[PDB]
Amino acid sequence: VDPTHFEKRFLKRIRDLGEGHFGKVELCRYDPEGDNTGEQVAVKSLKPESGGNHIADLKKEIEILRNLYHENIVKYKGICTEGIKLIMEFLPSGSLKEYLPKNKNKINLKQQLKYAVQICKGMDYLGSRQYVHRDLAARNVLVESEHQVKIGDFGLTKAIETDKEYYTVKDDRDSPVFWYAPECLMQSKFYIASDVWSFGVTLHELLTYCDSDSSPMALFLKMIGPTHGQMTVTRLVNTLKEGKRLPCPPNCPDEVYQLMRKCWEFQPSNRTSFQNLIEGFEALLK
Amino acid sequence: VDPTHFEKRFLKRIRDLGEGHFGKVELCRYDPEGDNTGEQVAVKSLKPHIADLKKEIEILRNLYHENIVKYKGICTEGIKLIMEFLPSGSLKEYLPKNKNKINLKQQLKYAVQICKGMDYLGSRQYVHRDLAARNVLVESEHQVKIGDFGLTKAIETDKEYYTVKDDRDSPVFWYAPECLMQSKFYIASDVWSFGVTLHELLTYCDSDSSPMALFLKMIGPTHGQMTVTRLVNTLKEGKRLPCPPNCPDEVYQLMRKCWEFQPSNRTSFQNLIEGFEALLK
Ligand SMILES: N#CC[C@]1(n2cc(C(N)=O)c(NC(=O)C3CC3)n2)CCN(Cc2ccc(C3=CCCCC3)cc2)C[C@H]1F
Ligand SMILES: N#CC[C@]1(n2cc(C(N)=O)c(NC(=O)C3CC3)n2)CCN(Cc2ccc(C3=CCCCC3)cc2)C[C@H]1F
Repeated sequence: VDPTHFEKRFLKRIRDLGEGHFGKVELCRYDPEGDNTGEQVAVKSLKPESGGNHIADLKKEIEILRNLYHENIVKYKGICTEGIKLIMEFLPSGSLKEYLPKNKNKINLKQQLKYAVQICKGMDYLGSRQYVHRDLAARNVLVESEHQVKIGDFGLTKAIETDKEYYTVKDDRDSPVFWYAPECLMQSKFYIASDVWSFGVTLHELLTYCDSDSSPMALFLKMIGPTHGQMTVTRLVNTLKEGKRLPCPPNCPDEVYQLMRKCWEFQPSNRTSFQNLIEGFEALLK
Repeated sequence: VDPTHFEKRFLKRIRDLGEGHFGKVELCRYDPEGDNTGEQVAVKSLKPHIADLKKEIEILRNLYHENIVKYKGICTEGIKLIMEFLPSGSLKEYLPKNKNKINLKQQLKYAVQICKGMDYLGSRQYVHRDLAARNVLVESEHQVKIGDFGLTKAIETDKEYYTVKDDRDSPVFWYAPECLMQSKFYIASDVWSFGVTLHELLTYCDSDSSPMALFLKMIGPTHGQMTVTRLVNTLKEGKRLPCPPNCPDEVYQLMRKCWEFQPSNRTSFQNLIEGFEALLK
């Protein structure tokens, strides 16, 4: 038997974990013994809908996650074929967005800096394999335990071609624009330095314990004036050009805010790296 | 009796003409004799904004020009703007239906009449911000009139521009790049919109070669959130609407001078008037 092969007849759906880009992540139990004793797994699959090659993109995402092995990347477990499904480990603590509001008392600055280092190690591993992530946000950072996080979704991940610095996207609809670097918004070009910008925003979230009233979206929309959505993105672009950035989170020491600010240099070439952030956080943790 | 006060009791509804920015323009007969003999008028009102309608009323009341739709008065209880009725409607409805009658010479005379109406508005220090074929009314085969001023704004003396930015329903496919990027409106922003409107007139307002259709073919039906950035980016690359079918190159060149990226580089309405008059000799 192939232990990465999950038979559909044994994969009993429990409930939805997430919805997004014409598909869903569901909690299922794999129960070949039929007694509710099998392992819980997270299952990604497309709605019957599909089209503008949603299938070829999921199949690419499967092949991406299958060959990633890092302690800060969610584990591939296998596939279910029929409309293919990606099977992953289930992390019952969910994302930082679920976990941090409930665990403020147990998660102090030292733990938040450790989680920051673990996200950066994950992201630097993905960069080392020539991938741009394009969706780095607290909602995609999963909690393994109070001491460990893992990057938990790869649905926008693209390979940068060898001898090229960026990937140009066509398919655009559902962009998380409040996490996107200016080159992504203005020119739909994604560099590794674009993942750093997003990392800066995800650190802001981590340091505000993912409070909905302090989310990047809620703070950017307070900043930017009367506007349509059609006009939202262009007003956001104009604010970033003038040099406005998310404010320092409450209780956030200025030395951590300075690391975050280096993520948000307007020009990709001027931004800090992931290895540089890891160094700066470890220095704070000594 | 004030001949600009219209009594609500004698304003008989016939039908709707259009809808926009949280209200409508209806056809009514003002019929104080109650025998169906009263004049037809166009009436702009809000559903149950008020302050902006009052400003629009005060702008139009004080504009007098052969190529600007005639203010007739108000109905007060709430307020309604009463305008002259032009039964031939907008260029968007008229051109498709009258291609046999309207040749290039007549299209160039409509172009001059729009430019004269627009340069009059400019000299009163207004920026229109909504110049499109759907807002140019046909008086007759030989005469057009700018027919709606609902987005019109004053430019402050010794300022070059007005910043909106009550922004949400912009006609983006007619907007200059300063309007898209910074929400800034100059007299030169109206020259860019005129360029798009001359494109519509020269294609006899065909839906399939509207500025919107043509720009979306060019950038893709992408997202709308991202639609406007992608449009900004395409105008930066230097791409413009193509030459309409059958449109001579020297007309197209005057059109292209409306679409210089920098406002300070765009043609004036006076230069457009003279360039066309030169073509009609
Ligand atoms: N990372 C992350 C967040 C998601 N997630 C994964 C898990 C997990 N493995 O335990 C999880 N656990 C919980 O919540 C626990 C119960 C609290 N949550 C995955 C992505 N989804 C959004 C999503 C959904 C669908 C798609 C698709 C895109 C294209 C292909 C088809 C599907 C992409 C992203 C949210 C959480 F489920
Ligand atoms: N210009 C122009 C186009 C409109 N129009 C005016 C006339 C007219 N005077 O004879 C007219 N004739 C016809 O159609 C004939 C029958 C073919 N058509 C006016 C604007 N409307 C959109 C519109 C509607 C409502 C609003 C409001 C904004 C806020 C205040 C309340 C209403 C703005 C623009 C389309 C045609 F009626």
